[PDB]
Amino acid sequence: SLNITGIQSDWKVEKIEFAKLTGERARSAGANGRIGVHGKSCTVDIARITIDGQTGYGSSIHMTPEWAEDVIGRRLLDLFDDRGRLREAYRLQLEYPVLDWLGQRQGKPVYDLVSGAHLETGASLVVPCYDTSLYFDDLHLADERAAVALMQEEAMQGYAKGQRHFKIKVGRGGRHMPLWEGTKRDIAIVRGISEVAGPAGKIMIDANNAYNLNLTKEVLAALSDVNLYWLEAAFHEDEALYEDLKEWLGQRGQNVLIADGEGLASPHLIEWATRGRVDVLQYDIIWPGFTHWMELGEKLDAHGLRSAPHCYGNAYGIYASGHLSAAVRNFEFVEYDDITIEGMDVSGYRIENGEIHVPATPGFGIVFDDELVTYLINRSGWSEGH
Ligand SMILES: [Mg+2]
Repeated sequence: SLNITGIQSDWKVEKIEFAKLTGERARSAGANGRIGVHGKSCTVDIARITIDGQTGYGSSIHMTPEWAEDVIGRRLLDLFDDRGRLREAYRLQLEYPVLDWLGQRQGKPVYDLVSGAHLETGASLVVPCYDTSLYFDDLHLADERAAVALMQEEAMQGYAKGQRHFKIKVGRGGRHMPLWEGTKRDIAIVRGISEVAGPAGKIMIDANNAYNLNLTKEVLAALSDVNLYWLEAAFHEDEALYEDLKEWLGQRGQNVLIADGEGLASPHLIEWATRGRVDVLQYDIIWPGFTHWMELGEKLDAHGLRSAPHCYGNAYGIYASGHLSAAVRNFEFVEYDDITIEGMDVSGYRIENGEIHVPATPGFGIVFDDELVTYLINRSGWSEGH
């Protein structure tokens, strides 16, 4: 985990500032199984923390000025418990700015701070990613073949920018199209993208809970000849239904992993996973967060389970996920959305051959525009301390 031996006890939180950054994704995202068009506009809530005269930047949620006021003057060491873990009370609000800060101060990327590695460092961090942007962008098209063509073109847009693996939204028949037609269209689209991605491209499908078990089996059977890497959120997680699905997949010799964990998850999901009903856990990279994921990842690794942190709606989480991978053995993929946030320079990262290359620069390797953030803090955000 985190090594905090070189943190001096005199280093205190001097200032906390907050602002909302805005940008856009490269291509507008349509509906998914459960809700309507997501659009192009993106935001990231950011805090800038100052400790011992140095700044760190990162995602911050659930923080008010009044909360922050109470943290000004506290010693950085006191934010950690006896184990070198950031205390629960500070995680959502400050883990990212604090981790970035530690990286800036020590001149190390976060991945080196959290790997717990013993062997000499220096090797570049290269992490598998997948293109998560394949929404229901075809709904304005009545013709199934036209729809497949459009979705193939979207996959090819990602492919030209280095993407090799793709997560395809399915569930069109749950809400937005008639049940049977939408399910037929899901299948055709998945086939179409498979053809684009080729033999080494991993394909995932995400129903946003719009299926039931029999719809799921109908789709999986139809896609027998297609290699599917995982099935995500087929329906709200249920141990009995997944036990059934797993047995069914086994009898068929169909190798598809079951992935779940986003949103308001069952409190028993991990238990179900340890019993073999779910293979890949997808708690979000912002909530419950990075520190939580370090601990969770250790537990999942211990059970031979896989980690694939959810990230959507927050560009910052992409880069966080990349660093988290160094602390988790069975880390699957960074969930990638192509986003440009104003004031948030992520050019140190690049995508090539289905992997994100994480830079070895300090902290999270993201360079914020200090002056723009200051403007946003003052206009619409807030500041505590000095
Ligand atoms: Mg779920």
